[PDB]
Amino acid sequence: MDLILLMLVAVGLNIIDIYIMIEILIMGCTVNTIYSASLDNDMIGLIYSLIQIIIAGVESAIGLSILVNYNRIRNSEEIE
Amino acid sequence: DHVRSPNVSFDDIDYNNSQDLHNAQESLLREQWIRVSALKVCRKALESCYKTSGPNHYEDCREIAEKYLNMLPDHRIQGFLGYQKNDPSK
Amino acid sequence: METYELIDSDPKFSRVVRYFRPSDYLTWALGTIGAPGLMVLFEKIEPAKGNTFKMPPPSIMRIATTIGFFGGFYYAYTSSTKRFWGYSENAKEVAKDRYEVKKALSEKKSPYGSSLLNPYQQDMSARNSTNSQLLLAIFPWFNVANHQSHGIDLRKYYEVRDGEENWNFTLPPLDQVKDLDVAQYKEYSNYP
Amino acid sequence: MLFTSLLLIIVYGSLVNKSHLLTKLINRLGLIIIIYTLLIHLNINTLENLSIGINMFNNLLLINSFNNTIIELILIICILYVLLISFNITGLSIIDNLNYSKRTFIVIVLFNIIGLTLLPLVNDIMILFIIIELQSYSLYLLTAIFNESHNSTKSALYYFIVGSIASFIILDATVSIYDDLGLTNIQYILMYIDKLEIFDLLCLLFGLFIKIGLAPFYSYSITIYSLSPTIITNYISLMPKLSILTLIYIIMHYINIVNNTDLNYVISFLILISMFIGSFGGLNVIRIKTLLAYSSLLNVSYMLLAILSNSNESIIAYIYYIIQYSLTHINIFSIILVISIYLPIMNNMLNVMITKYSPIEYINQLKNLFINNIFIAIALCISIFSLIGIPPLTGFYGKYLVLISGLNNGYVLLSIVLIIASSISTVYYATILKVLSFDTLSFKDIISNNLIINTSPENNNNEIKPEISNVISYVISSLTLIILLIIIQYENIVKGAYLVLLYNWV
Amino acid sequence: MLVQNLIIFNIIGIVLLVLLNNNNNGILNKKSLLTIKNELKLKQIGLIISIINILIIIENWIGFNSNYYGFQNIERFLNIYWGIDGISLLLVLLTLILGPIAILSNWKNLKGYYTYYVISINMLVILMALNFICLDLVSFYILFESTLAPLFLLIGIYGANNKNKAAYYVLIYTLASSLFMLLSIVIYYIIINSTDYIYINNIILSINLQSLLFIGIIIGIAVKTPLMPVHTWLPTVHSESPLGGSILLAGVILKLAIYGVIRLLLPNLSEISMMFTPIIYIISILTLIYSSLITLKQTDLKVIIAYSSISHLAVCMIGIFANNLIGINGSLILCLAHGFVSPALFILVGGILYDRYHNRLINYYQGLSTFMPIFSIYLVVFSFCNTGTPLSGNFVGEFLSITGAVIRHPIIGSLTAASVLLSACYQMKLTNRLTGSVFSQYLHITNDVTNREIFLLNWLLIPTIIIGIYPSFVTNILNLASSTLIYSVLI
Amino acid sequence: MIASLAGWGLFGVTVRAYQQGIRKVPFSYYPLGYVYSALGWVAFGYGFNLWTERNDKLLEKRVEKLKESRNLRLS
Ligand SMILES: CCCCCCCCCCCC(=O)OC[C@H](COP(=O)(O)OCC[N+](C)(C)C)OC(=O)CCCCCCCCCCC
Ligand SMILES: CCCCCCCCCCCC(=O)OC[C@H](COP(=O)(O)OCC[N+](C)(C)C)OC(=O)CCCCCCCCCCC
Ligand SMILES: CCCCCCCCCCCC(=O)OC[C@H](COP(=O)(O)OCC[N+](C)(C)C)OC(=O)CCCCCCCCCCC
Repeated sequence: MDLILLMLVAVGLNIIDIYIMIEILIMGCTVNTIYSASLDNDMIGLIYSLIQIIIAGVESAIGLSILVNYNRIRNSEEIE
Repeated sequence: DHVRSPNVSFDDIDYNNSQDLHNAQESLLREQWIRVSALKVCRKALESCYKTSGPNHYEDCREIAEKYLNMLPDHRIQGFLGYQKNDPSK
Repeated sequence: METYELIDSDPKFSRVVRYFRPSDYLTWALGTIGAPGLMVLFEKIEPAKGNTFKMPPPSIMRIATTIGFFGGFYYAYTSSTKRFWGYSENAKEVAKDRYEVKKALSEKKSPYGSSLLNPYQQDMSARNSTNSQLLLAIFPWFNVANHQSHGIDLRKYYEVRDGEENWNFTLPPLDQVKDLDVAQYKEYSNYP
Repeated sequence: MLFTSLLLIIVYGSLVNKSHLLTKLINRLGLIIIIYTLLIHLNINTLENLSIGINMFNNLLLINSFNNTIIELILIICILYVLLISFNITGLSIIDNLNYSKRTFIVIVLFNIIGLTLLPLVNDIMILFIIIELQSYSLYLLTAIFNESHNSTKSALYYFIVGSIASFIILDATVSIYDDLGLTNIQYILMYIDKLEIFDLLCLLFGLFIKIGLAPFYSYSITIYSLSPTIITNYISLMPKLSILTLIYIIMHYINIVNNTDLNYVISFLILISMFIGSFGGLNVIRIKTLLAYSSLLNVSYMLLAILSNSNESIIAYIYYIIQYSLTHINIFSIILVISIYLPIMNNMLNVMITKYSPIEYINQLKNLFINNIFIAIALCISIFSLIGIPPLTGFYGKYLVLISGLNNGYVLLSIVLIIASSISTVYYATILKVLSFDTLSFKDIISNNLIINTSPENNNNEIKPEISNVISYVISSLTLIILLIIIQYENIVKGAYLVLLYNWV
Repeated sequence: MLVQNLIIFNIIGIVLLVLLNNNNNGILNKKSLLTIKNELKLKQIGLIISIINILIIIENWIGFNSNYYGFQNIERFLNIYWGIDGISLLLVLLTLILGPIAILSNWKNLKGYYTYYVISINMLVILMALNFICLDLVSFYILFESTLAPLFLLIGIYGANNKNKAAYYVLIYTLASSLFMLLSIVIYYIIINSTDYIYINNIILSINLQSLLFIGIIIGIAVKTPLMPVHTWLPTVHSESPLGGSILLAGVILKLAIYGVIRLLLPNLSEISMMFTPIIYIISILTLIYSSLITLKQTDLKVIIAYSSISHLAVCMIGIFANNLIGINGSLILCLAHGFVSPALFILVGGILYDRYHNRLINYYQGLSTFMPIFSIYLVVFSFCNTGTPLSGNFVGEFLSITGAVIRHPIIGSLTAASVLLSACYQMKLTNRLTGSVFSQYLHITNDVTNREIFLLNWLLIPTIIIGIYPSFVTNILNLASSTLIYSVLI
Repeated sequence: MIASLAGWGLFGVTVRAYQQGIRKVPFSYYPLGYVYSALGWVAFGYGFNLWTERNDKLLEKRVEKLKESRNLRLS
């Protein structure tokens, strides 16, 4: 089903909706790592997952900062 | 002065020795230029006879005419690439 | 390939500083005064604003000296390290190193020093700081721990070389040297 | 030395007062830091010892003579870039003061050099993801360093989204590898190089292919490069390829152990497609930076053929090409940052809006450079002639060496297409040379006083007043003669590349 | 000595000329002495360097031995081994001789920037001269392609109305094809690990791999010596390039492609050259017949001479692929004779008429033998030489090339004899029209040939008739060199 | 070996001479400039020859091993 690229129908029509899809996409990677690590009883996989959660947070903050300044750049008359 | 030809054959040398291989090519070139020089001499003998004989040129110049038409196909420059790169025995 | 004797695959930080040659201090001094000079040299090359030479403000010269103070030390630290690894001239250090170790084994103390770090922590520390000077141009990392993975065979400090027997040091068998792996696992095979 | 000095620059910059002279002086502090880094690096790191390959920091980082070559190259090219922001590129206060309006510019650049230099050394999938983010995050910030600009911010937003998807693909490949084997260290994975799905390493490459702008992903790179300020485009269009292409070469070195043909066909499909777009794309373009964006894609296509072939001659082809292409790229962009002083000024039709971010934006703004400055026009001509591949410049030896590596491994189809694609691309390199010179003899005697350079004040009227600053002129001249006169020392340089090893040994 | 003296002096000369002209640029307007008389001092220094280049080679011509087989004057400079043999020596002599003549032809007919033109002309001549004296395929290719950078700029800067089309033609035609010659050079470096001439002459390759390398190399050659159907660049470039660029592009650049056969095809790819020789004859005979017929319908004066260049070069390729000494010696003498007659015509057509009336259309010129008699004597004299009249050096080249063609292949090689008739059709029609009927009603009476333009003509005609009357000057150098190119095993 | 640094220095003179044209100044401007650009490249030229001589020593030793490996292959 997803070979027809169904996930494109599931992503909204705003720049903020793309940002969320990136997080939900990466969330799948971390859940996959936690799954393998627990079955193998391997904590190295859990170190990887902890890094992925922390790195996925820094990516969100930078992306939102760019989006925020993108928004105020239009609303930059400020001649009052 | 009159340099002597380095009489050398492709069949006795190693082509890895590019100094000797050069002589085998230079020796095969020089002998061929002799045959043309031999040929040009023989043709001169034919020309005197025909001019001197006149009507009898068919008789007094019989074997020279025969020999000249025999040496003509092979008394020409042929290079060395033919014999260097081919093996008649095989 | 210029190869010499491997004094220490992971030289300790305090050892590396104590082994600076006078020339190493010169490099540290040159690096310290080079960075403020390079700022001046650029201004002589090209003024920052305008068209005429203007001495940079003193505040820039103080931060420039600090930046060149670490850079000079880092260059000094890496050059001193090559000698330990054997990549450079280390005959002078080899005798100096051998004198300290032969003295150390003689007092039955460990050559490597006593350590707060347990067996796993000692070996883990060695992994981080071994060959860490290769990226010392990018970020700093020093061997500040008394571990035991130095890439040498302590047997080689028993044989006497030229000019050493005069030291008259007595070396006990390694089995009686305090704080060594060959002298710790006497009661249990997994506890030192 | 890099990391320690970065903290000092971070703190110091946040203390002193916001001014252009202090901002420009701090940029000259970073130029020292990068220089100091190179002296410490070259001191401890040697080709003769790093030949075997040395593990560092609990095997997370592995360094050998192939990686070590690029770290020094990256440091060198980062010196030539910082010279732009640290000195005058024109000397006209209006145009130049843009480079000094930002105090965190040099800090972010120093952040990236740490990111760039560590990426080729990675040896763990856990640190591969961390380092690739450190480099990726630094580029987005540098793209948006001029936060007032509408196009710059729009580009960083486009850059962040594409890179985020690119990083997710990279992260997902590593997770899949960990799922199969449970191992994170790359050396431990090599023990199971025959037991794992080799296409999961290809999914890793598909993420690194996005970040170098390879077709079909080329669309965003062309848009990004044609919107950022020319000083920014000069950095973000070259540096990522220096450190990612080195990483791609190593990953392909491990991949060719099992010599899977299906992997090579897909990559050949992308290399073949990219040459087509890299050549036919630039035929119909007006913006110079869009032109150099298509030019960049074509050269990356050539450099992948050397990577894809991956033999003993592929190290030589890649090591030489990546060096000459960087110097050519710096030389061309440095000239474009200078020749903006010869632009005319209105006293109309087509309403072309120019900004202080890209004063030179269109190819026909290079018009009559043969008249305004003949010496620098030839330098741009020599640089473009290298990109064309006219011998005996540096560019010819790059294509000649790449062809050897390509054909020696049986890539006949790609070798012919690259030679077709090179000739097609010569059309749009020739247009730059057509604009530079072809209308010289009609314009030879013209009354020109409306140039931007004619708004410079007259100092004395007795002393000689050079038109171009000192440092930028010396860099342009040096790299133009190195490009032109490589034939003199070519044999030594190539024999200096035979020694760069990646586990060849014996 | 040779190459080292030939490069170092020319580099010194180029630097000297640049220093003198660009000194006064500065920040102030300059009215110096070197600009006076249209850069006359700077043009003179350019003309002297062309004469001195000839003196360098003659210093080494004296040492040349005609009875030694093998490269002489071998030296290594820039990690490249150079050298001279019989064939290469004469082509070098032709290339440097056209140096002063190319510069002298453009003495006062450029709108400006004479220093740039003088530097480029001496640069192109040196690059082409050095192309005959290298000893590896890679260095051959380097010099074979480096001439594009000045030639493309020179034609674009100094060209005629369509200079942009002409510039875009020489750059792309001669690069998109010579890149195919790079592929076959690369493959030689992959299997043999060397591209040196001598090393690769002794190796035999598989007859499949011989066919690939030949196809690659002959693609790069069929464009430089324009063979149909890839000749479309030459007529366009000739009609638009500067007059000096036409003398080099016709005098020398075409002959680099015949020399390409001598080094790159016959010695090392000898077995596959025999196979392609029937095909080469088909392409060249059709080039000979079609180029002659196409010329009959042309209108531009300088195009008409351009196509006459293609017909002769087809005959040169016909002779050189004949496997005998007669064809090879004839082809090389024709290249030398065409190297003087072809530039002479462009002077007559694009250098004497075009500098007076500035129009190349044939319709405006007729009856020129009335008020320009000295022009019509040389046009008549050079018309005959261009068509193989027995006393010129072209007849010796064409007769031998035709003779060698029949020897190699009696049936189809005999069609080369159509060169004698067709060359007289388009050429004599052009001359008969120019110097016939009443003087044209569209032109105005002006000066006849000036003293400079007589000097150019006399010294392109004098070498032509010496080679015609006594061609053994060329032959005594060629014979031992040209005899190493023949492949035949007779038993 | 001085002649090798002589050539490198003369390349240093060319770059400063080529810098003058780009700046559009008389070629006699600031004669001390040619000394600095000359000495800069002699420093580079000095190091460059050290690097190439170092390459010769390394390449001779590597080829010693490569020749042996080929003989094992050619058995
Ligand atoms: C051991 C050898 C070291 C040599 C010196 C190196 C540092 C250069 C600084 C000299 C002092 C200076 O900058 O002097 C100033 C001069 C002249 O400047 P100008 O253009 O006339 O400006 C106008 C001057 N007014 C104000 C008088 C009008 O600048 C130069 O000529 C710079 C030369 C370029 C740097 C050469 C470095 C080559 C790098 C090669 C390695 C890859
Ligand atoms: C034997 C090989 C040696 C290497 C030569 C390298 C060329 C660099 C010369 C720079 C000198 C300069 O920029 O000077 C400019 C000079 C002379 O200009 P002008 O008419 O006097 O000035 C004009 C302005 N005025 C009159 C108002 C003052 O023109 C040249 O450049 C011509 C030669 C180079 C053109 C083609 C370059 C292609 C490079 C690639 C070749 C493979
Ligand atoms: C306006 C001007 C237009 C142009 C005019 C032409 C100028 C010619 C200058 C002559 C100089 C000369 O003679 O150089 C001679 C010197 C030293 O030669 P050597 O000691 O024998 O070294 C060995 C040389 N082999 C192999 C010939 C024997 O080599 C050089 O410095 C080389 C020039 C530098 C090229 C760039 C490579 C180095 C940087 C690497 C980064 C990729």
